[PDB]
Amino acid sequence: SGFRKMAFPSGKVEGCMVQVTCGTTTLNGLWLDDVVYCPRHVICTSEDMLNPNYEDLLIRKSNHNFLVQAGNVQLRVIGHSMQNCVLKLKVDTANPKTPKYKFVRIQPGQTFSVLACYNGSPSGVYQCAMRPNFTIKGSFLNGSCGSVGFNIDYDCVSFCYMHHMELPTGVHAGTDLEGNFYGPFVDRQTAQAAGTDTTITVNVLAWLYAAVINGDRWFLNRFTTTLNDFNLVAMKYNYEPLTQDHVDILGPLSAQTGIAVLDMCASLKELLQNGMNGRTILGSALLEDEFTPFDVVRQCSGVT
Amino acid sequence: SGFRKMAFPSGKVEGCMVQVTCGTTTLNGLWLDDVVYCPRHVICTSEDMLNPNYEDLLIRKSNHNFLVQAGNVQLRVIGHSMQNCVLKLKVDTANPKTPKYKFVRIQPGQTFSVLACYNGSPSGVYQCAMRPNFTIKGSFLNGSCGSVGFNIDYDCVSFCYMHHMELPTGVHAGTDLEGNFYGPFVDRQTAQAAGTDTTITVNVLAWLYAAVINGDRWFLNRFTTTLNDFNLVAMKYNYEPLTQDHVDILGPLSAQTGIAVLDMCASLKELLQNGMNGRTILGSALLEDEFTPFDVVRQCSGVT
Repeated sequence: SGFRKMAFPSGKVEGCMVQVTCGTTTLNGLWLDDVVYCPRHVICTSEDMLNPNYEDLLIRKSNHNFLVQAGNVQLRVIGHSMQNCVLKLKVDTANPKTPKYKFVRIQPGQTFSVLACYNGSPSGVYQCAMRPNFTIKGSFLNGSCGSVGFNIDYDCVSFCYMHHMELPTGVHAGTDLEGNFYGPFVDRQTAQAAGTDTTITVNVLAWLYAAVINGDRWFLNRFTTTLNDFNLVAMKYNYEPLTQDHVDILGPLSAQTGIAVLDMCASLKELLQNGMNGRTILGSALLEDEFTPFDVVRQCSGVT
Repeated sequence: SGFRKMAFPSGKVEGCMVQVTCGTTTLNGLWLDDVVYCPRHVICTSEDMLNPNYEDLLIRKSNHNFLVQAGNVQLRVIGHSMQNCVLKLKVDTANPKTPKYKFVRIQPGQTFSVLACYNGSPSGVYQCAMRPNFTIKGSFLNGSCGSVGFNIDYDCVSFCYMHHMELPTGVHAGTDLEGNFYGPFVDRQTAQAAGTDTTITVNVLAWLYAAVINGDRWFLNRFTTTLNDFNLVAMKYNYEPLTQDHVDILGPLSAQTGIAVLDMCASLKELLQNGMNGRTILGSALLEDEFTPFDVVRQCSGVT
């Protein structure tokens, strides 16, 4: 029993982290096969970041200006190219620790593990969600850029995120591993405000199912609702609309607990309208939305 | 910026996890040098667990009855001994991935990372604290026994916990790596009730300092207090007493923020007496107590 905010084991990703230095900027790179992926803003001074022209800045850079260090050993850069907002540094050595991997672009509400790195060295691992406004709420200090987000399916690492930016509001923005930002953000130090950080309704419902499985049941009530009725209340509380697709995804948790998805929606509706009244659910005073239905099934079944 | 519940990178520990089978019981082992450490209840049927005599049960066990598998390769057991509540299986091969390590016995309030494992295979990593009642609130299903808790200091893994037991209340009990239970618990399926789960005051204070560093300041007030006055309120709210030792440990966070420890105690006192009034601190509606002062400094400075 028990239900924890749980990250994927980080070993396979730790084996991929390198240090990338260009001039006075040091950040992290991801070494897969004979390519090191890093934020293209490695080429920028903090002055450059105010209004960078990346193509023009890159003209002044050669392979030998990109210093790539894997532990205490230097990698030889034999080529470089810009793909969207990432640099791809071709090196002369294939990473011997390259895991099976994919690059995936996740949707808002999807969770992933972040391995926070400084100077190519892992400091910690935590679980995140892609927010409905395409930010993440991470823990990233100067030097953490190029830290990556990932899911693991048995032995295949799916890389979904690379850290680039902190907004003036202290929330985080980055790219997939093809260098495309999540949401409308750009790698420029400018007025970038996030939209509404809505709650990921399907994730809250999953986590209420996790609570029932684990013996926290006080919030179950005698009511049901409809998707349309629930969605009026969701809208009022800045929750994401619930779709039949979400109801379908929750079906296995519904089956296991014998609680119809719409009954659990009616419990959530009362919690929104009534509050927690100083009670907790799985040790939380607010409704947790950074567990997907897949996460709840995985953790409640002990997948490795 | 940002502050996350962060586990140590798990790679060094992943390299140590093995499967241990005795008869029909499979659980996890920790392979360091040529010794595999596992809960001695690997020798028990669920029937045995009601009233086990471990010495008597062990007489019927030989080296060849302990099946140790590291990935898909079998290890040869050349000896076995019982130390307190753990078995030490001597194997003929030193773990080639053995990290620098220590065995430490932590105090209540100390945090650590758990690598949850099933069948010798890591499923996830999360952060825990040793509760003041010597339980932990983990996420452990059948098969998770022998999963370990650890801290890392640069490249040295300090192992502090091995998972043994779930109490009927769904909280967790285990041993240090010398096989001594934390608290009064035993490896027997019997009435074992935990004492009061008090809040780790020094950890809450650390986390309020983390909040200030990260821009969450609404709870700072115009008041101060004394240790004796604060401690009357702590006692009323089932918080651990604060000692001058705790004040000393918080000194660096006091220095960095310019908030005297006793001023932060006065903020905590008002939060206890007034509640959160539906507000959050670092995304939490309750006061977090699973960050040590060392954890806050580490995460706020980006140690690797």
